[PDB]
Amino acid sequence: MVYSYTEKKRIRKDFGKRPQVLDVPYLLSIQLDSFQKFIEQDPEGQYGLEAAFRSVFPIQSYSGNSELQYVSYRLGEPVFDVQECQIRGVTYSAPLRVKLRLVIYEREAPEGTVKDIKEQEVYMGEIPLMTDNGTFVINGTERVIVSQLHRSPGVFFDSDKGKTHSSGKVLYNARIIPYRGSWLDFEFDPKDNLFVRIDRRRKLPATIILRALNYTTEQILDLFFEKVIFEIRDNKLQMELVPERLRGETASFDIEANGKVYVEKGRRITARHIRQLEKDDVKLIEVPVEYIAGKVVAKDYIDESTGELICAANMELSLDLLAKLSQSGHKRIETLFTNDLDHGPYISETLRVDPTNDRLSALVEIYRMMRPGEPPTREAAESLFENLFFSEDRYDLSAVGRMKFNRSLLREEIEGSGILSKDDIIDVMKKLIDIRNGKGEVDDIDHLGNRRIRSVGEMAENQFRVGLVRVERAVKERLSLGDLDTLMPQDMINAKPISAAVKEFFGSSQLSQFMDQNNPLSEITHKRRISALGPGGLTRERAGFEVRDVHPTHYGRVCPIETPEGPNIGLINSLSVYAQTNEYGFLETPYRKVTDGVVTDEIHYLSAIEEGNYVIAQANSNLDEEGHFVEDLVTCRSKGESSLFSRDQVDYMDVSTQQVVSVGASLIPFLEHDDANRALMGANMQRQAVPTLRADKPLVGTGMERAVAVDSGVTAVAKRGGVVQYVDASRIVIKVNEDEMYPGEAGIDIYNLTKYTRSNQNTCINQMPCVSLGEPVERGDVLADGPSTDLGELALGQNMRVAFMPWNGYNFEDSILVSERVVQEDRFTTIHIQELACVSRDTKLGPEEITADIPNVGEAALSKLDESGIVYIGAEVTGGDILVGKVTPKVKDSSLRVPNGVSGTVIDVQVFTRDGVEKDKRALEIEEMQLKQAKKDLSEELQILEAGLFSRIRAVLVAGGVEAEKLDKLPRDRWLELGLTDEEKQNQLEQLAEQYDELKHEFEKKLEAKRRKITQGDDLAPGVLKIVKVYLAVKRRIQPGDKMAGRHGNKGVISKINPIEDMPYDENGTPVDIVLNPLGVPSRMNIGQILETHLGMAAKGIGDKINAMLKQQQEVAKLREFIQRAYDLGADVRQKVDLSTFSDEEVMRLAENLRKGMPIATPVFDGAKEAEIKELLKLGDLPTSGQIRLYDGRTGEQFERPVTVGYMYMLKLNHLVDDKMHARSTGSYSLVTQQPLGGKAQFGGQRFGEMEVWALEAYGAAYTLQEMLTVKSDDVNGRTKMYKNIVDGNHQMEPGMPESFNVLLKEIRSLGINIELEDE
Amino acid sequence: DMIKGKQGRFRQNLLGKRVDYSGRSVITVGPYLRLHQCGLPKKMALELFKPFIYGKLELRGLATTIKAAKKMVEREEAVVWDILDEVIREHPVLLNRAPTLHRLGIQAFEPVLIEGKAIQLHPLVCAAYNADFDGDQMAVHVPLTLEAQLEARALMMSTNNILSPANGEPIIVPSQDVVLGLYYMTRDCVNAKGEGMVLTGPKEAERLYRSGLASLHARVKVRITEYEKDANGELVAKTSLKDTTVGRAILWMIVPKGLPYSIVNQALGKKAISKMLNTCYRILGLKPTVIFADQIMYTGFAYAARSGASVGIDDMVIPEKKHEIISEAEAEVAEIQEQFQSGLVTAGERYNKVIDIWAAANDRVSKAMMDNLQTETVINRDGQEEKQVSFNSIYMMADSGARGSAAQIRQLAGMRGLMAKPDGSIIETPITANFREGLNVLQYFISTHGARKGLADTALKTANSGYLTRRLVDVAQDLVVTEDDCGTHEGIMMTPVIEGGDVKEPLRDRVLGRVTAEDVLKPGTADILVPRNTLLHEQWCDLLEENSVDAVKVRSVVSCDTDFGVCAHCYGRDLARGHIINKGEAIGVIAAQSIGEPGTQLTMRVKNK
DNA sequence: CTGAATCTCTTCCCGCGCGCCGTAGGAC
DNA sequence: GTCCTATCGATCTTCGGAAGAGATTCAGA
RNA sequence: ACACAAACGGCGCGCG
Ligand SMILES: [Mg+2]
Ligand SMILES: [Zn+2]
Repeated sequence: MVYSYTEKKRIRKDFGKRPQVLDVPYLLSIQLDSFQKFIEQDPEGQYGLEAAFRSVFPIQSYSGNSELQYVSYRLGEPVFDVQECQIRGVTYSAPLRVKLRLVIYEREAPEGTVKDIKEQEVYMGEIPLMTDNGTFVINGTERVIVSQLHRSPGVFFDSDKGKTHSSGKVLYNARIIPYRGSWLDFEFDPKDNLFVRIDRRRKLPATIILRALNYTTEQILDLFFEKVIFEIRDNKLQMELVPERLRGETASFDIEANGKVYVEKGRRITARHIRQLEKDDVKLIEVPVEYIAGKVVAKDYIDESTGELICAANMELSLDLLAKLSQSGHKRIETLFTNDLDHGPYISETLRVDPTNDRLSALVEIYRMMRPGEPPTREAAESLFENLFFSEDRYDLSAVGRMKFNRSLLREEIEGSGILSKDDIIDVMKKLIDIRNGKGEVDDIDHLGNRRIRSVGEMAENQFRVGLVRVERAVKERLSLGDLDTLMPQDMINAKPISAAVKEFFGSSQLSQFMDQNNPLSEITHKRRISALGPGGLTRERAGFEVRDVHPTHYGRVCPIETPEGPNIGLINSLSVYAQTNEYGFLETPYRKVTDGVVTDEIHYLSAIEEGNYVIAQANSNLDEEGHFVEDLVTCRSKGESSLFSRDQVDYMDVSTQQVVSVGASLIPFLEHDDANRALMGANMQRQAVPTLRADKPLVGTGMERAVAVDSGVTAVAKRGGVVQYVDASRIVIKVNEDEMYPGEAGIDIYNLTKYTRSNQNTCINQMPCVSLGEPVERGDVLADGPSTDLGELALGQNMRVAFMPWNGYNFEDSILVSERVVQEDRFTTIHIQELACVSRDTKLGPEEITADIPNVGEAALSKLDESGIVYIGAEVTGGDILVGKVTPKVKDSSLRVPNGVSGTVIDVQVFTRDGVEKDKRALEIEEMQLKQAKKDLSEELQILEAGLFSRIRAVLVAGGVEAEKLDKLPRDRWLELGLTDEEKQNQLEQLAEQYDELKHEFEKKLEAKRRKITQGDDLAPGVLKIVKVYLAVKRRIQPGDKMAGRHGNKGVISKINPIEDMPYDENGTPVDIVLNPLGVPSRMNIGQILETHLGMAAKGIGDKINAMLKQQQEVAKLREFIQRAYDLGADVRQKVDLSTFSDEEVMRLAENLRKGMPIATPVFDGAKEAEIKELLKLGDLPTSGQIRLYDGRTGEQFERPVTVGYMYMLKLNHLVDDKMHARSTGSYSLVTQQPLGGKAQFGGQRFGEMEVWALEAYGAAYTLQEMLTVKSDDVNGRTKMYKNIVDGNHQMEPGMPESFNVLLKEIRSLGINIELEDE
Repeated sequence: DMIKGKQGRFRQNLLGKRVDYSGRSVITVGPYLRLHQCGLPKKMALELFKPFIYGKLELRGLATTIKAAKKMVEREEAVVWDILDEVIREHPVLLNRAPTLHRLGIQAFEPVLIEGKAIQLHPLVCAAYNADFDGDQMAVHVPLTLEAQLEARALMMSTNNILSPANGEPIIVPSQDVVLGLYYMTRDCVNAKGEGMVLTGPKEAERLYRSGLASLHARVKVRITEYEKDANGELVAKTSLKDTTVGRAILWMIVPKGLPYSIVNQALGKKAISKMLNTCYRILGLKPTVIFADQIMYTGFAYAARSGASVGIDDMVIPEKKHEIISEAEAEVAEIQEQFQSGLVTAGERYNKVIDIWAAANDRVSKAMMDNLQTETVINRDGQEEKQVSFNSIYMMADSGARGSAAQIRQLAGMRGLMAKPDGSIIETPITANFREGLNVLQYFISTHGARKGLADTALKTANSGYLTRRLVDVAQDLVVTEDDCGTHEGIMMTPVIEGGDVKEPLRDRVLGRVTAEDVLKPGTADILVPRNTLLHEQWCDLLEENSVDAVKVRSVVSCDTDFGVCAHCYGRDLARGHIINKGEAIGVIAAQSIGEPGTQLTMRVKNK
């Protein structure tokens, strides 16, 4: 095995066994594909803006036989780059511009064009470009749009249990949910009659639609009911028996034929009886005529002998009616075949309920219901009815919707119209009847197959279409009104509505998230998050336990563990590591195929509905390297149920054991040993983690560290195969191999590192180099580390030295003990950045200005400001120190000062102004400075570009115009001066000079464009016409009360800092960094943490022994033998390394990196086993048990028997105490109610909760309570008097009267109620 | 809208409101603190008492005016701290967790000043508060006036509230760590260093252990003195020799007088400590109890550290029978499935027989696993070997009752066992794997159903229960004890719940603290054993159960004839005071809260002679 | 005047931390 | 551009839930 | 003149 230069510096030891085939797929695939699919001007009519337009357009007006017709669009480049846009604090939007044809066809003639004009590229649009990392930049903001899980467009079938009208009955429900438009629902009444309702409107009989669909009663019965027949055959009306229908019947009379009786009154009928009956030609039997009367007629009938019609379909029979139809001369009477359970009369039942008879009545009736209290009109009814379900503009089923629908009806053909049709309704209706008759099965809404995922691209398009609809109303009227001979399209359509719709959607939609930029892992998990909420979804309270609980289909698709705490439980979900989405939007996962006897490397993606058919073995199942399972049978899930199956009796296998979890869980090693509850906690806490200044790496890893860092995009990547030549810790530039050097290209790539900048959660994101000049890099190699990363390895926290034991109660409960060494060692020191900005107002008493001439303020603060009234960069400030010296007339210190209770250093100034505003010295220098920085980058880029351009000139100078003795001393622009004709050398000089001028022009125009952009002001909000932004940096150590977490769900707050002497220490004189409460382990059942600490301890020992040799001058041979033996240790591990090849130089480099401790990988469900751990400990310098004796640092005596000592990876959560502790003695009060202000941002007071009053009430204390509300909350008079009394030392209160009570009285009195206080 | 509902004035402002002189902080545990004390950060303290500080400054005359005083405070000068200490010298303070469960949820403390920013809490008290230090915040309020200060000190002060009001039982029972250390200390070792000597008393016992010449739980003979309080309460001493382990003798030194040595001459789990402390208080009263608790707390931490009661993976011994029983059970299950294939049994019978096979298999694993761990110690004693209860870390933690249960160890060491879908149907194959060895993917996936369900139930339950309590408090609030006697001679009769055959509760516990409605008929006939309205406190209840009583008639609050309230005699004993209630107390809120807290713990998802 | 099968305005733990964000139409 | 001025109320992405008691209401008795 | 200071209502995400 061989490794890259980046890989070949910390070759993480691995213990995974399974040689998985499929790599980890690119994480952000879903988002990027979603938007790419949406944004492209795809010529094909499906999806994207093009599809939306084709749905809408052409748009026409009856008025003049005139329309405007669609042509494809153009997309403009953004006004600013990401950072300029971010810096300016606006949305990173691109403009939309389209072509359309506006026409006027001729009247009174075949509709040829009187006039048609194609639009001059009308523009109306501003949409945010998906940023490189898949995020969207909003005004001064970066946002992530989560993917929504919603009920798929399709036909559903459902039944109720126990809720069935209290009757103990079964009620069946069928629903049609279009991709867009009206809902349609069918229901079985407790009285067994079938009813329909639209958009949850009032109950109606289904039969009404059938008439609306222009079907007569007999046609309806023919569609729904099979016939049973009687005929005059030599005597009264013999029945046309089909014996199979006697299934489960008991005869009420003799059933006989061919001189043989098969059944008699009271005798059951069975299949073997039936076989004789039909085989013996029983096709006619004279049932006793009363049995005929029991049936219901299947048709209306005439008395053709008199031209009269007296008989009604659905009419129940009687003996006289038999005479009447026989009197009419009918040879036959047709009746509806039915059984009390096999064939129900539900349609006939409905027919009795139905008052409507004709299509006129149906159309009128339905219209009336849809249009309560409104004038009916036959064509109006029809047109309305058409809108209901037969026009895309009001009812539409997407391609997936139709496909889903056809699948439900068991159609082998999946395609179909987006609108409904009579047959489709009939099939659905029949299915519900089939279910009622006990020959159908209900769906599971929770089953994934019924559920589909929406992404940014899909949702945006729908939002975009909505805006067009609002355009439709405007344009249509205008087109109707317009003269059309001088009006042009830009007049007909105005941007404002469309822009707002998308604009407001991004900023306001629940699914638009202010990104949790906390740390790299936080972003990525946050970005691949699935939510059930939002429109078309459920709501955080309306969710039964069943939906919240994990479903079997979720396996390998939705991580069961990641769901966050609280009401979000089960509502918010994350994709699996190997998750993929079907073209239909179905979440799909890959599987390997059991090809005959051998599992094979072919991979196929399945949705749950596919998986139900097959049987799939567990990923970790053994196999013989040919594919045959080592065991002749294996554990597999067939229909989700777990059972064992034979080799070649199984069908599929799971590609990877890690396939079940999401990345967030994946980082947890030894997860297989730990209880879910703690595991869930660990996953959420990961994103809670905050970076550390001295971050190095995780010791006990899982194998996701490289992948997560790369896909996160926070780290820099080698876009081309190249070698490095520069370093400034601000930029990196790469010289690229010729094979990737392009013919008219520089041959070099430069990158600019992002430096200290506040995150969405007020944390710095500065990148750092990890390379040197002249160092080679493959394409895709890691160029620069970012927060919580090293060598492109995800590194959230620190590897601590820890032991488990009680310690004088200071670590009781989750309490965590800490040593003064760790803080001195800087492990968990962290940096925070805060932004403070000030605006100048158009105050009516005179506008504001920034000045150093602040009224009456002390000199010292003024000294901190410059003469511009602005604090200097690099200054150190504390609460109350002046930052911005803004003032108001009538002059006044309307200035910005440091928030109380905070201290920090000052690094930023960004100044903005409206048009027509003058600048200050500070802004001018900064603006000019930035200009210069851009110029410098351009010059250096130019320097290489011209250097490559010079290379072309110098190369030919080797052979033509040879002047090597003075080659470049004849200036490289003077090289043209050679007095030559079209000779080879001159042609190069003359033509490349033009390119040399163009190159010069490009930098000039780029330079001019850059500074022009930098020069211009901004379109600030009204009432203010200059803004200043200031950033402040805070460095934070660890204090008691800070929240700390271990990956294995072991969260706790630290409360102590000890003189290093106190800590327990080993016989080798080494104290521990941390001590943890042991009793939590059995309570939490997360033993895996102990496995981590044991393994990490062994990992540290390997590094230590390495360090000793490197600390010594041991020869490379010792190093070679030691390390190689280290890696080769273990069971049939998948990993290998060939250290001998690495030149003995990278060995030192690699070895040096190792001396900190051995980095190890641990697949989520294929980690190392104990026996391997024991060997490593033996290879280390510790007993196989891992426990060690220790000595009290206070007394020097030994603790009783060995204890657990180990190295563990520990994380800091972004909840440190100082950011939460708050206290207020006195402060302002709210206007609407004199009670104190609330919260920390404002100097608000704590709320005495309602329940806590009850607790107070429980005790007999009353004076306290009286004081609580009167003095401390709601009495201006008393509290003020109280204030004085305290200064007077009386500590006495006057009773007073709560002011808010007066407010209530006023409001009540403001009602129609008279309310008073009674003296007596 | 401003009036009605949750957002209305009633809830928004009236029945709950923001209050000045308040603060919130993150919690921490201070072992050094005495029960009545609490530690708070200087930063909050400096703010909270500014009006007090100004008064002292102007009383000092150092501040010419309020603004000058405020100006000096900005300095945070040494003198400010001196005055702040003087001001805070005894001023009580209020600390409450949120949401409060009951009146115990809020209690008063005396403050001590801290340099950091967290608020420090005594470990024994926090348990009553239900505080978990995984990041819990807490809110603080200061009583201003003379009346409030006395109110806070008299009632809310922690020393007053050792007894639960829902049940007259100590809520102070020690922590997991404190109890375990004592449990380890009180255990005995068959043979140990320094074993077999005779000691005059604890004084030399401590010295001998401190010198390391004898082990803590080594067996030893000791001379000891103990006190009995006479028929009136006069405490007189007796001296005797005992055979014991050393740790017991040293712990006895902490025990105050008047308590028999026998109670401590045994391994002390949370069970023993619970009743020992409870009985101790009743025998000796409150004042010795509170100081007794602190010494218990201090000692437990100290020797828990010395014990080095760590836990390691090696500690989790796995029975070899686990594989044997699993393989044995699997064979039988295969027979059942085959017999179903033979048609010899229905699917349901096939299914339920299999789970029964698993149930037996799991239990046999529990037998092997549990029996081995406790049995795991063979030791030599002057030659020859003997068996004793194991000193295993895991066994001690569960056996002591400090944390966990037999189920936890059974999962970890035995098998995670049978498991069910969200529907409650048991998967026809249990989770045969333990945790010491990792689960298989499907097994782990199966477990996810149960875990989430538990979380799901908790989430909605906690929301549903609160809305219930609100209903309770409103209706209950009106009732107040105002009368001494209502006059009734009537009452209800009490019995032990006799269900599932014989009793499932003792009549002793229920009749306790009530008052008779009629004189108790003595065993026999016509003789009366107790007066008709006797406060049925402990001894009489013991006296009654000593007799052949089956049921007794007692007055009740419902029978109480009081107007606009309740009479004390109908209510009888107060849970939080032992003696009869003081007039003028609103019991209704107490009852409501008493029910409210435990409700959260519910779920929303012939035989003998 | 009896009968359900019909019928709609109450309620949905207590507190805390950021972030964003609020009438339409017009002298041209 | 600034600043004035009069209503405010239809058709579009809607439905996304459900326990419990006073009218009004279905079937005769 | 010896004195006020910057919250009204929603939404999302997290917290015990
Ligand atoms: Mg907690
Ligand atoms: Zn009474």
